[PDB]
Amino acid sequence: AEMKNLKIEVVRYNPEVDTAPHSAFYEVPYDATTSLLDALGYIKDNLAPDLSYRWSCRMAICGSCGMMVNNVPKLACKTFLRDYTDGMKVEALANFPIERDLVVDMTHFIESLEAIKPYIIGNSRTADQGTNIQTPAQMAKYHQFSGCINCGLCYAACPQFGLNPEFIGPAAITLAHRYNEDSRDHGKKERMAQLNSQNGVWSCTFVGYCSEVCPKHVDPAAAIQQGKVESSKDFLIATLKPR
Amino acid sequence: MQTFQADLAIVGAGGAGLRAAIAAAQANPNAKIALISKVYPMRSHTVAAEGGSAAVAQDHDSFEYHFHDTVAGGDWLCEQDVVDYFVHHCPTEMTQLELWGCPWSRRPDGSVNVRRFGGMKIERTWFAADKTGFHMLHTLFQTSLQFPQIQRFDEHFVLDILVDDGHVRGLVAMNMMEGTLVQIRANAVVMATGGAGRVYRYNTNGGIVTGDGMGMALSHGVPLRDMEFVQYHPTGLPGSGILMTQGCRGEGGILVNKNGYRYLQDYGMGPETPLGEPKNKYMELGPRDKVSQAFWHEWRKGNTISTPRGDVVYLDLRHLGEKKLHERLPFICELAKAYVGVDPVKEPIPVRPTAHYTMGGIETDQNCETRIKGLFAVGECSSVGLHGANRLGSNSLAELVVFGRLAGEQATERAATAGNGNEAAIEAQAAGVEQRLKDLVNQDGGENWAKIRDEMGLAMEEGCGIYRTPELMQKTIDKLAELQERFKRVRITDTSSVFNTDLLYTIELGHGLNVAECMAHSAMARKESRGAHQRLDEGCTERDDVNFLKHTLAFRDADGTTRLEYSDVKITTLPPA
Amino acid sequence: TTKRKPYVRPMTSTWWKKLPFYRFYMLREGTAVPAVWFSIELIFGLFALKNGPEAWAGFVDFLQNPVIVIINLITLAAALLHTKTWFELAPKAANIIVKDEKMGPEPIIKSLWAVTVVATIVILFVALYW
Amino acid sequence: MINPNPKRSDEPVFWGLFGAGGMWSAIIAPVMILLVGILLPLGLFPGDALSYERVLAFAQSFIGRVFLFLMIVLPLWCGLHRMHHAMHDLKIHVPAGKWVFYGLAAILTVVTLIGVVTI
Ligand SMILES: Cc1cc2nc3c(=O)[nH]c(=O)nc-3n(C[C@H](O)[C@H](O)[C@H](O)COP(=O)(O)OP(=O)(O)OC[C@H]3O[C@@H](n4cnc5c(N)ncnc54)[C@H](O)[C@@H]3O)c2cc1C
Ligand code: SF4
Ligand code: F3S
Ligand code: FES
Repeated sequence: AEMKNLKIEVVRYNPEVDTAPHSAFYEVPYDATTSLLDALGYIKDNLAPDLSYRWSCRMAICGSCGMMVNNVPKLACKTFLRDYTDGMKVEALANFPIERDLVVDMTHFIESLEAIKPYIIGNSRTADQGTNIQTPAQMAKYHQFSGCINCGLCYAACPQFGLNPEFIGPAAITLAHRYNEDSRDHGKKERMAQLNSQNGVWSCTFVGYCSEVCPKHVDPAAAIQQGKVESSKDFLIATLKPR
Repeated sequence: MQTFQADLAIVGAGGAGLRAAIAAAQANPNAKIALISKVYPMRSHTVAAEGGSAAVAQDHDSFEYHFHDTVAGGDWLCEQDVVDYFVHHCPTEMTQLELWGCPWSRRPDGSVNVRRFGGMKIERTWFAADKTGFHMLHTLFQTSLQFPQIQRFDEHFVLDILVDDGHVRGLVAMNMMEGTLVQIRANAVVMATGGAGRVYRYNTNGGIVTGDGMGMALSHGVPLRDMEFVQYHPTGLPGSGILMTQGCRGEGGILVNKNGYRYLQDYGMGPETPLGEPKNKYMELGPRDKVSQAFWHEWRKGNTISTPRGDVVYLDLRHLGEKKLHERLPFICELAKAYVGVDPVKEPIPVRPTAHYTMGGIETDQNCETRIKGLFAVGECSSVGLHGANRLGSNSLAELVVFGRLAGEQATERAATAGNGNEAAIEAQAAGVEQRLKDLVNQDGGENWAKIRDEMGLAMEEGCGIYRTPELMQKTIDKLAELQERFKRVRITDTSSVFNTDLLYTIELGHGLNVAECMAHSAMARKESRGAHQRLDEGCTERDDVNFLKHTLAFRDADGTTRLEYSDVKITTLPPA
Repeated sequence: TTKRKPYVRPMTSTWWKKLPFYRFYMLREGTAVPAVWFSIELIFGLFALKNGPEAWAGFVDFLQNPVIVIINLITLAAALLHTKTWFELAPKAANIIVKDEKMGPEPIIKSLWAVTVVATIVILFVALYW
Repeated sequence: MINPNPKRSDEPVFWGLFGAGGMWSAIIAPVMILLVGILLPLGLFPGDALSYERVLAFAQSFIGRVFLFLMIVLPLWCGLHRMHHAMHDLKIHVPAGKWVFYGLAAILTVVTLIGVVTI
């Protein structure tokens, strides 16, 4: 047959030539199954070989796909050209530094996630004793918050982070909460330090865009609110201790 | 070139590489472990799993049963002592993963639940949900953060390794963001680069599974064992090649051709089981190879549905009920609805077999050490002798943590007792990698690398499919040699230094061509039918233990030719019959 | 030296004017204006109330401006938006589990709106029937 | 790198007040605005329910005093908190913004307190 063609506008940037990013326009054939990741594959294969971008799993589970589609933070593998017949502009992921084309400096994300200490702390059980005993009830306290693929859409969604780059961010907070609410962990106090920071839970004003753009339905904002609760408990307890 | 000092360096942040970094850190708390990967560790292919990890747990189970299912599933091409170690170490590593915070699904009493995978009689596959490889990769990585011995080099493309006097001394990699080269010195290097399913046009693998570590191992004389056994998963979406988990059939789903006839009963998988109770070993829960091959036969009979994305069969799941379809399997329903525009509650899913797993890999002994002293290989990129001619479902994951731990501890040992080597020779090797890169960059000819990748995927899909014939296999061999001649005329038109994906993808294509030639030659020379390798010509449609009860070794010499040798298979307690 | 030149995009004071979701958020915070406005009015009528029926009658005449009736209507509008969004966002700070599942927010929302209607009714009843 | 030992914030205080205030104005404010901003200066009430004598009588009652203090002060802390953060959201730089907005809140809280002890 004959496939339709869509005009995609991509925000290119080469730090060795360009002073500031700029749009480029590419016609891409598509059908009811063509994703934006596929489209980028075609563009780099036949139209501009110097277009760089992050990607891997091709099925929205890894998390390197993050980019902007018409100022909406989306995964490029979960976005389909059939829904954009009236214009499509692809920018790099928002509120991050643009290193090249559609690749950004993910360093701060990594640093925050490491800073909230995302691992089991204070458990002395060893493998020769069997596994821990955890009910589906105990698991459901944190299960939803564990499906975070570290893709970073929420950081492009939160405006408080775009205003405050030192904000550790929704994903890091959500992971920390995931380990605090794990019945097998006894290291809450090790992460309360970063949580009570002004760069912690107290930089969210509850905009709620993060949970909306979340492609894995983690609902990080609710974790931020329960984290404000736990942080207030922590504040009062730290006040009732004198010295 | 800047240089870093490390006790051991791991190439690959996959489950094998992360578990190896953790075991090596816990073994030597004073070590400096250089963990390297071309993507952030949570972007490795292991995240993309929906099945589970095998580990003996139930009271009515035994290590003998797991051992037996593995050996038989591998068509007796498995090193049986290795299989014994594996089955005896699975529960310790799955339990250890539970201790590290992995959210295994639970029985209502608190213990970890198991389900049936790979056709095993006794269910022993631990699982998180349809998100098992995700939770295991993220658990291993987030646990890896707590070990300061692990200096990570995220987004670093390992170019080559440094070998002198039969011992490894480090590797040369590229800082991807910076476009500058870096030497890493280490008396032990572990390869965990994952398989090479991306050489096929249609595969379930991520873009980074280009098997770079295998090709690097070829460049230094190490052989690739049993490369002919490419495992096709059946039910996969057309065009994309995206996995439909076997749980779909495990709940009651059926496979039908263009006539609505559950064709599987015509290929030794009968009689037909009712829509109510699914029975393991029968109908849509039968052997994997027989279901894929059954698709091939239904394609020969013209019973397949023609579709622009390719010919397909139908996975009908309507007979499960709204609540069981939409609510019980969320990720699979979202997947189907998204990528083939089909509601599994309202319509049937179009599926077809697809290239999945790489049974072959770098040749390793029982301690994951190759023919080069100090150089190790673990994971899908390796071949410890656990899978043979066909890997069992949910066994590769357990392999990642078991043999990852083993490879870590052993790599610490070998790095401890290495001694020193000739420095001028090693710096000469690093300068050699640098010059080779310069050569690839200045190379001109006007050939497009992408069309070479596409034609390679088509060649592999045609000649090395589910069923194979000598004419088409020789055709794929000659086509791969032609593409090898065309790779020397490729011109990398992107001369930038910040995240130059052009160059990197080109190098990945080179490794892919070498490995693919190893596959096609290993299959053309194996004149028998065993496991995933299935031929049609006279005298080869059956299993030959008299002449082919042996491992296919694939060498690539400096003259660009792929030679073959054969090694023997270690038997312990289960002789072939 | 590094050939990198990481480009940082600016974030203007008009970042919220772009996407409608942002606009909705800024409105939701903008409800703060008529609420504190209303508390100011409450102080007005308090001290006018204690300053005799003279000052009180002056205050009620102020309320009949009628542009003050316009502003108070807008105050009721914004306060209703505040009740809506508040009842929507409040249940997320609770992590309740009902039989192996994290519940909400529909039961909590229904409870809060029920309490609010009960309040409004009881208040108009005591305030007008007696 | 992120501060390994960051400063705990005093926000949990204002976020507390802003909470209880927002809840209060969520449940009670609409009917009050209907009563005072609409129903009263339009005579839409039966008899002398909203006349000076009955209003003053309710005010000088204890429960009237308390309900008045809450109805004035809680929405003040709430809305003023929201304004303090909205300043930041609009990139409008305000000197001593904390002291400004919360200071005004405590000012009008003392004022309301002097009003509910009757002038
Ligand atoms: C959909 C799906 C479901 C599966 N389900 C199961 C299951 O239930 N059970 C099971 O046992 N198996 C399963 N498998 C197979 C098995 O999980 C995979 O073989 C496994 O992911 C192998 O991972 P790995 O540890 O070898 O490394 P991979 O996950 O393959 O990752 C490769 C690593 O090497 C690095 N790397 C590669 N090349 C380079 C280079 N040039 N330089 C630097 N670093 C490099 C990458 O950065 C990465 O860290 C499944 C596979 C798929 C596709
Ligand atoms: S939660 Fe959704 S958005 Fe926040 S990180 Fe995990 S995936 Fe990216
Ligand atoms: S949108 Fe932003 S302000 Fe908090 S609730 Fe989500 S991170
Ligand atoms: S490509 Fe890996 S998540 Fe979209």
